[PDB]
Formats: sequence, C-alpha cells, structure tokens
Amino acid sequence: YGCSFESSNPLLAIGSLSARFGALYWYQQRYLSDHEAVRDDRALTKAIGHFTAWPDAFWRELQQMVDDALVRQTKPLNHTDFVDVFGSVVADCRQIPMRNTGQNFILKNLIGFLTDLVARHPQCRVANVGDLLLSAVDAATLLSTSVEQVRRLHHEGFLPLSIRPASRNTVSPHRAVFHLRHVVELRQARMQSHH
Amino acid sequence: LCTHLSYSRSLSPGKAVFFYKTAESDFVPLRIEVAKIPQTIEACYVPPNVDELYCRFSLRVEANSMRPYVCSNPDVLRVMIGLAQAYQRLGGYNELARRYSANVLRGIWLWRNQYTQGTKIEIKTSLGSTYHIPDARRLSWSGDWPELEQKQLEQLTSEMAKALSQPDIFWFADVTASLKTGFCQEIFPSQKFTESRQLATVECSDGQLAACINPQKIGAALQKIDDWWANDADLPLRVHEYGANHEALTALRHPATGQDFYHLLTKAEQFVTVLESSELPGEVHYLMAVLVKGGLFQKG
Amino acid sequence: NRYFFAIRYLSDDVDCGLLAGRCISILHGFRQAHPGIQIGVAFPEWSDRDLGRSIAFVSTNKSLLERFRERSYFQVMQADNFFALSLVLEVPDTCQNVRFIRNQNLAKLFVGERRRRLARAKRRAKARGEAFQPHMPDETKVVGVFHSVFMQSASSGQSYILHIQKHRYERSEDSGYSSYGLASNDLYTGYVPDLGAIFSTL
Repeated sequence: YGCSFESSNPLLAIGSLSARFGALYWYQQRYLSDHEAVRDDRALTKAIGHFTAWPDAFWRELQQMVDDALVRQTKPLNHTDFVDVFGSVVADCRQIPMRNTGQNFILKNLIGFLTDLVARHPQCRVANVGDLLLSAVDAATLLSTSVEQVRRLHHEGFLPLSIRPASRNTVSPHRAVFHLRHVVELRQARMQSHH
Repeated sequence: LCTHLSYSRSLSPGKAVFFYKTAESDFVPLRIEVAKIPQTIEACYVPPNVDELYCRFSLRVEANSMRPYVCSNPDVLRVMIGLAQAYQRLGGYNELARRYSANVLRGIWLWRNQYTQGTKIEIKTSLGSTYHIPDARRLSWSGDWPELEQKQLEQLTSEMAKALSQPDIFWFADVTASLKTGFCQEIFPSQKFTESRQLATVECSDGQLAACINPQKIGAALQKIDDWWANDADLPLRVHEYGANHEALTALRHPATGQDFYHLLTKAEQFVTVLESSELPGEVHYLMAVLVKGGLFQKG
Repeated sequence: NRYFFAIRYLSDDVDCGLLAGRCISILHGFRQAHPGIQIGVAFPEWSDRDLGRSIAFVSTNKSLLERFRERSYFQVMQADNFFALSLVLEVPDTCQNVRFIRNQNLAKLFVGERRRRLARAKRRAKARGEAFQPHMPDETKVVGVFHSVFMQSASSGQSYILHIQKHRYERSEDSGYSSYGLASNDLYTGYVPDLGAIFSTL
C-alpha cells in the first residue's frame, strides 16, 4: 500500500511500488512452482527472508548450473547456444518493467556475475565458457536497449557476426549469433550512463 | 554515364619467394613436405641451422590513371581528363604516395609471418636510390616515426609521386626483407583454393620447388589505405567500390547510404568546379584511389 | 567366455570425437582403482569415412563388467535421454577379431613433434661432445587411414589427440591391453570381436 522503509539492507527493501510488485512476481514463478493452493498469504510470506542474503546467494545458484551443464557437454562450446547452459534466466529479467540498471536490481546482479565469469576465462587454443552464442534479442536485454538499435550497431561495425548465413535469406532475432565475451566488453566500453 | 568505360591498373607487384643462403650457393629455396596418407597432410618450417630467412619481390609503378583505357562518350572523356589534371596540379598524389609508401616500409605484406626476432627491410630503385629500415616492427599506421626513418618516408614518397603522375619514366623497385627467426619456426605461404588443404609453390629454373606468396595477396596488403568514412579513422579498408569489410562481414559504403563509388562517379562536373575554386575533400580522394585500382565501370 | 555391452548416441548433432573421449577417460579412472583388470574398447560402427555414433566395451569377467556399467556418469546420461544403454550379455561365438591399434608414429607428421625431437637431440649431444649435426629424411611418406579422438590430460594443463587405426587380427602369443583399452603396435597384444553384427539391439 506504501513503502515507508528505513535501514533497508535487503535488495527487496527499497524503491517505488511497481518494482516491489515485480520482484514478487519473479520470485513466485521461479520458486513457488507448486500448483496454486490459494496459500495467498503463506506462499508469498517467505519471499522477504529469501532475499536477505541475495547479494551472496544468487551467484551460487548461477554457478551451480555452469558445472552441471558442463559435464553434460556434447559439442565444442563455441557452437553451443547460450540458452543451453543458463535456461533463459536472461529473459526473466524482463518481468520487472523498468529498463535501466540502477532500478532493476535483478538485472544488475546478473550482469555483475557475467562480467566476472568472462574475466576469469581469457581466450586460448581450446574453446571455453564465454564463447557461447547470444541471439539478437539477448544482446538487446544485456545492453539495455531495443533490438533495432543492435541492428544499427552491427551495421556500423562495432561488433562481429560469427555464423555465416545462406544467401537470399535473413537472420531472425531468435537465431544465436554473437559471442558472449564480445558483448560484455562492448558494454563496458561504450554503453555506460549515469543510471 | 555511358556504355563503355575502363581503366587498367596503375600499380602492381610480381610474386614473393622465400629462400635462404648457404656457404656453397646464394639461392636455396625453402621447400614443402607432403605425405599422401589425394587426402594429404603437409608441412613447412625453417630447417635446423639456418639463422635467417629471405623474402623478395619486384614492383613496377606506372602513371596510368591519367587516361581512360576505353571510353565511348566524348563528353564523359572530356570531364575525366579535366579532373585528373585539376587534381594533379594541386598535389594530392603526394598523399596517395605517402600512404602507399608507408605500407611498403612497415612490412604488412608479410601477413602472418611478421612475428620475428627482428625484421630488416631494404629497397633499391631504377633511379639509383637505396632505402634501409633497420627494424620494421615498430612503425604504426598513426603516429610520428622516429628520426632518420621519417626522412626516408619522405624521399620514397617523392620518387613514387612522380612514378604515379608523369609518363615515360620507367620506375622499378626491388624489395627484399630479412626475417631473423626461431629454432624451427613455422612458415605461412599462400594456400591453394580447391573444390584437406594444399600449399602453393613455384618452380625454379633448375627444377626445385619453392614456397611463395601470390601476386594479388601482396597487392591486397599494399592498397589497404581507405580510412575516409564516418569521420572515424580506426584501421583502413582495402579499397573497394562498396567499402567491404571481410572481418565483420559488412559493408561501409553500402549503396543505401549514397557513399559508394557509383553515386560519386556521377558528380564529376561539380568536383572539377570546386577544384577550380580552390582543402581537398575525402570525396575526391576516394575517387582517385579507385581509378588507380582500375577495372570495368560500365552499363550506365 | 566374453561379455559386452553397448552405448548409442541419441542426438543427431552429437560430436563423436569430443564425446567418445569422455568414455575412455572413465575407463582409465576405473583402471586406476583396480589395477589388475582387463577391459577392451571396440567400435562396432566403425567406418572408413567416420568414427560412428556408438561405442562398446568387451571383457571376460561378468561381475566386474557389471560394476563398470554402474558408474554414475553412464547412469546420468541415460536418465536425461542422451544415451541408450544395453544390458550385459555373452559375446556371440560366430565372429572375427580386430586389433584397434593406435599409432604414435603419426605424431611425426606435425611440426610441433619435429621441433621437440630436435631440441632433445641437440641437448643430448653435449654428453658426447660432438658438434650438433642433424640429418634429415626424404620428402615423401605413405600412411594408412586413421580417426581422431579428443583427449584431456591427467592432472595437468594439456590436451591432445589420439590417433586410431584398425588392423585385422592374426593369432599368436598372449594378451594385454593398454591403459585406454587400446592395442599397441608392439608388446601390447589383445583383440576384440568385431561386433558390427546384432546391432539392431539398440
């Protein structure tokens, strides 16, 4: 009904109401997968405790699935889709309606993590994590901008395309084609703002 | 425009050959080993006890962009002639000569084989000059060259500026470079294009084979001096009518922008007018560069 | 006197060279736990053009082979519908044998190998005190057909390739298998049945 908080240590304890609503919606689909039992009070009541160690737990949830994915590998990683390892955790960032990083704190932590992941895995002769392919709609989300802007950014040569398409065809938004390390670096280099 | 219009090439190398010296003979070729395994595997590396590898090629330059090889239209011809001369007398050939000359002295025509313990480049010409770059590993596209080296760039620029602009001068250069190498360092010659891979060689007059780099592969490196687009110099592109960029799979002067050769070719009447009022803009530099790499400009 | 079981890959986009390497690594790890065992590797889908999308293991001790089959990796890959597994059963008595010898001589086809060989030869001459005077071979060699398997190093920072050839069996002596269940050209004799037969079971 209102916020009214002070000494807001948890990442769920600050902000405008729309964000506070979005954070709960996200928590629910992701951890309350059990079918509705109209436990309208009890089901959501737990979300606050959950977030109290967030700055240090979210990363472990992401780390766990890097390893479980790795041991099930069937192709060299540089032809593997980003989605096969992280399971659309990126798309879920779109459920909070705000676009910028300083307000959408879920996206802010996911990017933090991916930047570190790339940093500890530099390029060498054998491919490794960080060379995964992103689709056009994924870069748009990580770069905090609409899709048409990515097409314009490609056209000017600020980033490379890795898969050669056939002639008399087009690459659709859903096709996986940019390397992760290329997107992370470009964003640090030329996409920052006061937000 | 008109139906027939052509220019021929005004600047060209022959091919590059790799070899080394012995105490017994001055020219021993670097050779390639093949195992039939058809579907083969093959290798090439400097053999034990050879301390340095030599690479050599020749270059001719001709003042051949002053006039259309073929033109079917008297009005198109009158203009193209007036334009080349309007440009020549204001300078600008110096600029093109500076750019071409810089690339020869830098050594980028060695492509993937630049990684040595020290590369020395020596140039001789038909007018009696000799130039010497003691170490080619440190010269950038953009930056001020160290003393005594900046100077030879100016001197070479002058000889070439003439070769490009005045007829009946027969100007040849002979370029040899030395690669100081590693213990058994791998060498990267041109590959064969096929419908596993094979490498390219040439035959010697005595029947031996040698590793080489193709003519146009040397040429593609020399003419890479297009950085006049988007007010952002970066690195230069190989001159192309559409501004193609192979690394990024794109095109910088896509016809959709109005910045390609063919749109620009039709404004010649306006450029001559400006030159007469003259400062040289990027638009006329681009055009002159394309005329030097001549080809077919037809079916208007 | 012989038992086997087979695994097939279900996915059409599976990279055989990458994936096969993991099964061998497991076999090796098992070999380290129980040194006195013998298990051979066979390729029942071997071809001249490719390696094939299946692998099989052959041995003589039924109870031991069952223990191998129970290794967690295989159980996980089946559960997620990546692998199709067979049961352990007796090897048919109506077939012929092959070696599957591996050839390290093929290393000498690549520059990296020649460099290492010479560096050692130079250093080795100091003991003799003679000047280093190497002498090179001629330009042409002929080799047989081989396939590659991608391998990771054991407790180190390296990776490398195994080069596999297929030879027909001829009978003599007594047997032994290498740490990878592979045969060697000399002093490592063993064989496996070429069970390209009855493969309709997976």
